[PDB]
Amino acid sequence: KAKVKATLGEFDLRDYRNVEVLKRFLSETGKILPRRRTGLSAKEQRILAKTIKRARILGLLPFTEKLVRK
Amino acid sequence: MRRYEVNIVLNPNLDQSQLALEKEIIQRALENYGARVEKVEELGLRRLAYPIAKDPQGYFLWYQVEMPEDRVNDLARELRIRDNVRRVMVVKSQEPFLANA
Amino acid sequence: PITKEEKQKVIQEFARFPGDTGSTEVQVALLTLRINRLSEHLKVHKKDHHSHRGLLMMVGQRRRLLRYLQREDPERYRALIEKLGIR
Amino acid sequence: KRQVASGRAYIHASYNNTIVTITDPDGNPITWSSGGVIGYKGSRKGTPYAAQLAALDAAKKAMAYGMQSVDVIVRGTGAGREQAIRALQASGLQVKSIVDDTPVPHNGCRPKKKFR
RNA sequence: GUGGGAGAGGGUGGUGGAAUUCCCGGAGUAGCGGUGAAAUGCGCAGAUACCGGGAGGAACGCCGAUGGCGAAGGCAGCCACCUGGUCCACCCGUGACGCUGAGGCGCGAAAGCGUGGGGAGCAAACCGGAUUAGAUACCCGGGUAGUCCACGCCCUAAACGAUGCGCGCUAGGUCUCUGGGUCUCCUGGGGGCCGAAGCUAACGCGUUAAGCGCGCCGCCUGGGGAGUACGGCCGCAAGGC
Ligand SMILES: [Mg+2]
Ligand SMILES: [Mg+2]
Ligand SMILES: [Mg+2]
Ligand SMILES: [Mg+2]
Ligand SMILES: [Mg+2]
Ligand SMILES: [Mg+2]
Ligand SMILES: [Mg+2]
Ligand SMILES: [Mg+2]
Ligand SMILES: [Mg+2]
Ligand SMILES: [Mg+2]
Ligand SMILES: [Mg+2]
Ligand SMILES: [Mg+2]
Ligand SMILES: [Mg+2]
Ligand SMILES: [Mg+2]
Ligand SMILES: [Mg+2]
Ligand SMILES: [Mg+2]
Ligand SMILES: [Mg+2]
Ligand SMILES: [Mg+2]
Ligand SMILES: [Mg+2]
Ligand SMILES: [Mg+2]
Ligand SMILES: [Mg+2]
Ligand SMILES: [Mg+2]
Ligand SMILES: [Mg+2]
Ligand SMILES: [Mg+2]
Repeated sequence: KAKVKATLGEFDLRDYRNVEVLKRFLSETGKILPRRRTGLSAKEQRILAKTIKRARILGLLPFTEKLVRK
Repeated sequence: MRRYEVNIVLNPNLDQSQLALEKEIIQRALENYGARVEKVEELGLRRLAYPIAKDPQGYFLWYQVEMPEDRVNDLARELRIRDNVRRVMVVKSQEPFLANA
Repeated sequence: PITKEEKQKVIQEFARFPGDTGSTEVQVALLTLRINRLSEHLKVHKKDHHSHRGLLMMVGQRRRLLRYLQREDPERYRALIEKLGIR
Repeated sequence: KRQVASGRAYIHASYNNTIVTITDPDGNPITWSSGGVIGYKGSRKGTPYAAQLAALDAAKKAMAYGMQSVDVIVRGTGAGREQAIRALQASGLQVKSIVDDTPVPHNGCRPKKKFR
C-alpha cells in the first residue's frame, strides 16, 4: 500500500479543471481519499476537497464509482 | 470590478454555426452585464465522468473577466438561460496555492 | 464592502494632522462607515442576527470613544458631530 | 424462448431473503429466482443455503436460454451473498466479472427508527 | 493604521450529484415484505428483482477528524454577492480611552401556536398485525399533525465543562489546529492528554485551575409539601417568569 500524494509532481490544488492530477486523489470508487492514503496536510486536504467537488460539479470527476472484482 | 473565471460547458453536438452562435451570445451578454474579458480559453470537447444530458462529452470554455460584482450572479443567470448551455460556473479568481507540501 | 480607497479617503479626511492613522476622530470615523454599511446591510437581511451583534459591538465602541471625546475636548466632539452627523 | 447469448446477473442480498435476477447485456431481465421461489417460506428464505439454491435455479433456468457467461452485479449486504456468488460461478455459467453497485445515498432520506 | 491568515460564524440568490417515493414505458413471473417465530400488508388490474425516462421533496456520502467556527442556542455538497467575529506580523497612529454590569433591550435546540404555501422519507395521535395473564408497550404493517418554507408568536432544556466575565503570578511533558520565525527547533493564538507546586470531602482540578490574588455581576442557607398556592406581569393558546 503506497502513498498517493507522496509520489507525484508538485502542483496546484486550487486548479479545479485539471483532471489528470486530481483523479489520482480519488479511489477504486469515486470517493475522496483519507489523508492517510494521500498525505496532504490539513490545509492541503481542505483545498483538495473543495476543488475536487468543484470538478465533480464541472463533470470531469466522479461522484461515485463501483468496486471491481469482489 | 473583481476578477472571476467564467466556465461555460455546452452541448457537444453543435456544428460550427450553432456553436459560434451560442459562443457569441455568451459574449454579447458578457459584454452587456459590464464584464471585460482579461483572457479566454476554448479547450473544446472534453469527455465526462457522468453523463450531462445523457451526453458522455461536453464543450468547455473559460473567461477570466474583470466585472462589477453586483452583476456577477445576474450574468451567470443570463448564460444560464440558453438551452444549449449545459453547465455554468463563475469562480472568484484565485492566486494558486501549492501542492505536495 | 469597504475598500482601502474609501477607507483612506476618510482617514485622510479626519486625520487630525497628516499621518494620523489611529486618533479619536479617525477611529470614530472608520467606525461610522463600518456601522453605516452594516446598518444598511441590516436594512435588508433583518434575518441575519449575528452580524447585528456586530452592529452592537460597534455602536457601543464608537459611543464610548465619543464619550471620551466629550470628556477630553468638548470642541473636537462638537465639530466631529458637525461632520459625522450623529448623537 | 429467446436465445440470449452471453449476459449479466444481479444478486440482490438483504438480511431477509436473497434474490437473483439475470438479464441480457442491455439491462432487461430474462430469468429470476429467490429463496421464496424454491421451497422455503419463513426466515429460512434468507439462508445462505436457500440463497445458493436461488442462484442455482436461476442459472439453470437461464442456462436453457443459451445464457453462457455473466457479469455479476452485487447489491446489498446479507448472509447468502457468498453462496449466491459461489452458486453462480460454480454453476458452469462462467463469471465474467463480479461488481459492487450497492447503492448507498449521500444522506437524503431519514430512515425508519429500526434504522437510526 | 498597515500587511498577512484560517474557518460548516451569519443572511439572500442561485445551484449540483446520490438515494427514497411516485408516475411513465420497457423487459420479466410468482411471489415480495417482515419476525424471535409469524401474521397484518402488497402481488397475476403482473408485485418484488433489472434497464430507460419523468416528477418532487428532503437532507448532504467519501473529504471528517480524537478537526474548525460562533457569545450561547447552534453552524457541514458547490457558486456569487451581502456581512460578523478572530489570529499572527510590523511597532505606524490616538493616549487609560479601561473591567464588570441591576434594570432595559436583543438573541435563543426541539416541541408547540396563528396565517399562508409545501409535503418525498419519517412519524405522536390514530388504524391494524403479533406478543403476553393483560400489552392501551417493547417487535411487525399502515398513517395524521408535525417534520420543510415565509411572516408572526412561544422563550423552555441534563440551554452541561452541570465550572460567570476580565486581568496578574505559579514546573514540565506530549498529541494538535492555525499564524510569524536566521525552520529537530523558536515564538503567538485555539483545541486535547499526562503531570511541579498548590488545591480538594474525596473523585478529581492543575498555565484551557477546581492553584495564588484583585474587580464586578448572578446565586445558595436541611428534605418533603412545591417550582405548588395566592398576587402581579407576559402570552392567542399551551404556558412562561
Ligand atoms: Mg440551459
Ligand atoms: Mg423470511
Ligand atoms: Mg413497470
Ligand atoms: Mg391478495
Ligand atoms: Mg451542543
Ligand atoms: Mg470576514
Ligand atoms: Mg509607538
Ligand atoms: Mg504622543
Ligand atoms: Mg459587558
Ligand atoms: Mg426558540
Ligand atoms: Mg422548532
Ligand atoms: Mg406550523
Ligand atoms: Mg399549516
Ligand atoms: Mg411503527
Ligand atoms: Mg411508515
Ligand atoms: Mg393543526
Ligand atoms: Mg454558562
Ligand atoms: Mg513554520
Ligand atoms: Mg497552548
Ligand atoms: Mg490532569
Ligand atoms: Mg502533588
Ligand atoms: Mg422546613
Ligand atoms: Mg398566576
Ligand atoms: Mg391575558
